[PDB]
Amino acid sequence: ADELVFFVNGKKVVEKNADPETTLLVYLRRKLGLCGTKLGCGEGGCGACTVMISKYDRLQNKIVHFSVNACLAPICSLHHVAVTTVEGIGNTQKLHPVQERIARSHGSQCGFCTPGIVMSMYTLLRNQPEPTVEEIENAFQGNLCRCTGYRPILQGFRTFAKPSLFNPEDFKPLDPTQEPIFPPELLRLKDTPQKKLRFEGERVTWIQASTMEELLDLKAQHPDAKLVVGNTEIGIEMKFKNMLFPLIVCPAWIPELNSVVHGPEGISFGASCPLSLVESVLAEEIAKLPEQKTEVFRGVMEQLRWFAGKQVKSVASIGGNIITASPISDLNPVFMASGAKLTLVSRGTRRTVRMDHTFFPGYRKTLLRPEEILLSIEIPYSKEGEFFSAFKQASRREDDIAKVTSGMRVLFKPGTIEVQELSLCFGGMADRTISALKTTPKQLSKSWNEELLQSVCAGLAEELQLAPDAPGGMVEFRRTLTLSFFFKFYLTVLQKLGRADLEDMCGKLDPTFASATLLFQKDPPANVQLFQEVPKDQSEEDMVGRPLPHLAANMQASGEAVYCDDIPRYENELSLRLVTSTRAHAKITSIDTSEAKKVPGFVCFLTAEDVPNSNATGLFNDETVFAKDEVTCVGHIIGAVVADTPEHAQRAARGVKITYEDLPAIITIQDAINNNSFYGSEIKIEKGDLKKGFSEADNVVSGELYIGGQEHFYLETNCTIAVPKGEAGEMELFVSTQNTMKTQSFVAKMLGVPDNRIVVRVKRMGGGFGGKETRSTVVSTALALAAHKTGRPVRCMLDRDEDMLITGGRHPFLAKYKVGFMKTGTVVALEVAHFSNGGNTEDLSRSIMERALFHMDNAYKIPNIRGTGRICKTNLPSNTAFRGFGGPQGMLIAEYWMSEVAITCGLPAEEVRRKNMYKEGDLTHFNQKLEGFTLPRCWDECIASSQYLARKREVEKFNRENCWKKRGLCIIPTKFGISFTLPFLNQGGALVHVYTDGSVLLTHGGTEMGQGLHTKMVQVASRALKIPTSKIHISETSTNTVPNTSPTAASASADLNGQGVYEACQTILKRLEPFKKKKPTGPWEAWVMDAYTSAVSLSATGFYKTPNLGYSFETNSGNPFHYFSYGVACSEVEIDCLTGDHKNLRTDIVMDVGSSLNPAIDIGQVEGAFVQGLGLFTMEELHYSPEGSLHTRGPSTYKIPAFGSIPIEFRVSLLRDCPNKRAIYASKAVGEPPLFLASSIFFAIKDAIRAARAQHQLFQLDSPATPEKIRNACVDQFTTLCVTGVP
Amino acid sequence: HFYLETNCTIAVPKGEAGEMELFVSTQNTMKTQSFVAKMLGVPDNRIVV
Ligand SMILES: Cc1cc2nc3c(=O)[nH]c(=O)nc-3n(C[C@H](O)[C@H](O)[C@H](O)COP(=O)(O)OP(=O)(O)OC[C@H]3O[C@@H](n4cnc5c(N)ncnc54)[C@H](O)[C@@H]3O)c2cc1C
Ligand SMILES: O=c1[nH]c(=O)c2[nH]c(=O)[nH]c2[nH]1
Ligand code: FES
Ligand code: FES
Repeated sequence: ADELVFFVNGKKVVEKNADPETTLLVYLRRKLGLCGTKLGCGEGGCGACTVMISKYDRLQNKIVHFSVNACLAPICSLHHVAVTTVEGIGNTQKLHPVQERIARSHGSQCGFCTPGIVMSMYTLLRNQPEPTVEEIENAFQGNLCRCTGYRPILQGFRTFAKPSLFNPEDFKPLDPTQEPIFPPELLRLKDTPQKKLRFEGERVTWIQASTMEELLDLKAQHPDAKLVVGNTEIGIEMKFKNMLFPLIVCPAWIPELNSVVHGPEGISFGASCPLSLVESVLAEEIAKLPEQKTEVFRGVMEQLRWFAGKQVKSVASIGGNIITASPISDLNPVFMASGAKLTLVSRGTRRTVRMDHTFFPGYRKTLLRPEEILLSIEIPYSKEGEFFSAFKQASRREDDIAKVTSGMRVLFKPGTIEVQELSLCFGGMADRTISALKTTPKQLSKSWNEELLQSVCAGLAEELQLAPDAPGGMVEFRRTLTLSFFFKFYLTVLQKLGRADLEDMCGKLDPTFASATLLFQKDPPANVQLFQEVPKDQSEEDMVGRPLPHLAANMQASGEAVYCDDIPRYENELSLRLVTSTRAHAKITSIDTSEAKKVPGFVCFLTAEDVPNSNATGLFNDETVFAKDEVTCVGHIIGAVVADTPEHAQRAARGVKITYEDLPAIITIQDAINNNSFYGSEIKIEKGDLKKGFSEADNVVSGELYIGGQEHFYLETNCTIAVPKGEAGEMELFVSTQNTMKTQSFVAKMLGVPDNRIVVRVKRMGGGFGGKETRSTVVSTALALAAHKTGRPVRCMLDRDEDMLITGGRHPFLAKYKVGFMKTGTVVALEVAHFSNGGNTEDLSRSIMERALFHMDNAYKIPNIRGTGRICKTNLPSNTAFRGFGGPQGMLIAEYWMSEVAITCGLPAEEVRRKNMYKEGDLTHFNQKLEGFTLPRCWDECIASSQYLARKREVEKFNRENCWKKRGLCIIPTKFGISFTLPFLNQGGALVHVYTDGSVLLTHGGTEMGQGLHTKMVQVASRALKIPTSKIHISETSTNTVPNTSPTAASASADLNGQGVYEACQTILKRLEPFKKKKPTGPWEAWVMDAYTSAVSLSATGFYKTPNLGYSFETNSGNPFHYFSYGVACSEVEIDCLTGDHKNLRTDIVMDVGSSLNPAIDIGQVEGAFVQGLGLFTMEELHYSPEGSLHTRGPSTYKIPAFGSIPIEFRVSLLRDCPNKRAIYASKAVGEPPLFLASSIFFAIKDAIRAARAQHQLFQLDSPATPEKIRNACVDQFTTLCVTGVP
Repeated sequence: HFYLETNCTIAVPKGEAGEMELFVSTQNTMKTQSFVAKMLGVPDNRIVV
């Protein structure tokens, strides 16, 4: 047959024309309208699309439940399953316990990741109603959150395992009998045989094979037929590498491919067995068998720990990993090292082979005949005297791709330490899984000793060569890991020989080496959140300073919260796809749309010619709407395809052929320096006498620092819907933007209509972080144009790869410093030259450099100082605002030379920082006076609560007692100036209505992006009006309610909009006063109705401007900032000197947020900002080709912090008794200032590296301090052999 | 009356907090809002006409 039949939230779906290219995510959202399930990446790395599948498993004979990525699940694989989405488990009328707890524990900020995380936790509970803490963490290996810093999610969910921010005693208990029935029809159908099915789409035919005979017959007659089991590789090939397999066969149903059989030599798994099943089977075997027999099983398990997450492992098959034959397979090295036995079949044939180097003859090839399939793999029992290790080092532990991965096996002659067999196999060192076949033969009959160690390392260094040009780079690191992994195996086998009672023959392990061989384990988290209770006397209805949950948290947990692309399509709505430059700098010689036009549903291709009025856009009017004559970066938008559906728009975009003639490209900061290519002139702040300071200085240190940029990775990408109204040029846009005003202005200028025709509406964003302050408009303008031209609504949401390529990021910085200082650590002179890479338009680049210069002091009084900045103009995507806006880059440079001062003086870093710190009343280098300077309080509190001094003693002891792991510890302060650097942007407006039922509709210029701005404004309005928050509502942000709004940026939006709201409320109260006087007790509703029937206006605007701002670079005078934020963080790390991996052991933060408007939201901002900083300085790296093409375009390669990344002990205190009388209700801004405090981790790492270097001098550590950079800096016997040589 | 356009309403539920937006051929936005809000039992502030 040919109908596809499945269930969704208990409702039967019958699809009569299933297309094999249709994903479950698209089917749920676009066909069924269930938009709780989100698109975050389309490549399995984010979990935002997580749903649960239930089925009756014929082989285990029972109902099973597992999680999947809907973005990679073909609907054609789902016949006779039952899907559950976030909508299926609960809603705001009756929240599931999972939904309730994540909301109430402040686990949801922007909300875009919340459904997927809910479904991960929900699936766990359906499988294990009483999970462990570890099981809970493990449920989320495949889920990302960019806002929360993960802490609150795990803390809320810990309640399921085994003053306060939330109260777990009010959480309703779980009743598992109340979960949805497994669809009774499906149980009835488990008693009918499966028949073969065929589904035909636009391009692809899918056969769901029911028997082995059908599969073999098919592959005999049609060897082209592409096997799909999990689709976790094929889905990537199709979506990202434009590969089309017109015939697909799915064999998942076939019993022989799903069998597990225990044999004498090992356990045989059907090739279609999911990795989840391999894991559960091997775990039971390992628990029950002798250790001597499970060495290989434990190797596989160790790799599967770090293999994707639960969603991928539920459907990814063991045979699929093998045949995919990726160079970076984590399993094939283990299978090759252990000689695992593979059975291959075709119609009428059967052969068995042992995986060895022959199995993989070439890039992504096996020795399978085209008509052959893999039936089974036998993973072997280990023998007496046979030992096994497996290793993986990546950029991040959880859900990442191996840089190097390995399986290692040794067999000893019985009763000896003499080698009978030795196998070292590697991924990530060639275009296939390889064996070190030259090195290992030579060690046969040798004893396991130092000479074998040295011989194998010399062999590996020669045998596993990498060309300077090898894909992925990091050749020194990768080579170093092969030797380092072998060292670990060498030491591990010594220990294993030990436990076999042969310690006399091979050494005992030196106890300072034992930590080298430990398998990773973190430890259960311990968290502390400290904040100040409001006064005893405060009304219970006054929520200012109380930890009120985000007003939309319940709806976010339930998937009812509406983001742009969740808005239903009009019946006549069209889809837009942007077409971008594949050259960094080139002339457009021609455009050929001939193939585009043949795609069904194609409407038109828009280019510069179609722009009605002006093609000049961007904040400084130096950008094109659409390229004209030349392209100036890879990612430069040339045009936009308009089609009926996003699929057809994508296909048509591929048929737009562009011909180019290259022009000289300027890529790097050095390129731009050499070509004098800059945005405007040098910016400079200077004070005192540099000549004099350097002459007075006992010591002078010079150096440079490079700081990599950063992708925002808002979980919701850029999105616009433009709705033309058909009259008078009127158009309404629904946009994920922090900047309604510029969106409106830019659309209006492009169309050539007045601003009064264009309305921009923002309900909420799934994150922004500065990325949607300006760069959102490159989508909005294109969609507006399409809508105008067609007279039809048009929509575009970027795919993650498009968004990462087009919209830019944080500015990379290169700095050259020279610092003068006394032997006491007192700094007397500093000169810093900053360079940033701005890319191909000015955008905010100059203002970012100004803030970096304003923060080049960090917390330190420096009497003689000079900083300069230059913004490089390059052929790269334009970089823009990212939370911190140049602050983090400025301050990291300051801390970097400060670290070298302390080292050079031989004084404790904390004493050097402390004695250079500003004091109350000092002037900054830009002559602003520091009043209400709480930094010393933050410092003293942090030093004391973190027990910094005693912890220094423990770090020193650890470092003396361990050779191959080291700890480091650092405490870092910060000062962060609050207000836009452009004075007039420090303004905000509100509009309030009171309706005659007493209910209040509030709006302001600020946009909700997960920071809890609307929540705070409601708290504010409720205090100002003296009514419960329940009577006040904010529905959205719009240009036609509050005009001329600044972007929601500069951490200032609650300050500005708070005042605006407060003033609007004061006007209403003034009007109600006479009614209050006449009816002093009679309720609010009676005053309102009395005012109304007296014809008194119940609508008011409110407005605020920050007073007394305006700095001059010419005179180094005037205040850029209204006040400053302050905080301190102390962090401890433990590095792996052999791999570059590290654990974040503990972080303690004390943050001055004034009198917090909402301590729950403010702690959440501290934690979220801190963890983005942690990413910036230690994990997140973008790579570009020499020709300026971004390689890094999804979560597979761009590694943001994961649940497993965060400090194990994570303590956050908000400073007590520090009212800030010049912001709303004595609060301070919080969004950006905490981010730089994650430098504490960077400097703790730097400390640990210094200890490692003393073990095996102002060494260079650039940002980010990734495993590559950490490992490479830990110079030893192994790095020496890999960088050039001398054996 | 024989208005050439008869009575007509489009009601668009927003799925959040009882929020609803109505496109109406009416001389009386206020009473439309009131009457909808009262029928549903939500505050006036959720209902836009
Ligand atoms: C987010 C993410 C993270 C990942 N992480 C990792 C990781 O850490 N390590 C790792 O090694 N991989 C990783 N992968 C790769 C992928 O998950 C594995 O390769 C998985 O095992 C592929 O299995 P599948 O059943 O989904 O294969 P499919 O995609 O269905 O098929 C893959 C290939 O195998 C073929 N095939 C399948 N079964 C057979 C058979 N019996 N005989 C012949 N050919 C067959 C198909 O024709 C196809 O060529 C990751 C993928 C994703 C999306
Ligand atoms: O001074 C600032 N101006 C901005 O426009 C902005 N944007 C941002 O994210 N931070 C800041 N800071
Ligand atoms: S959208 Fe499916 S994993 Fe990201
Ligand atoms: S709350 Fe998790 S991505 Fe925003």
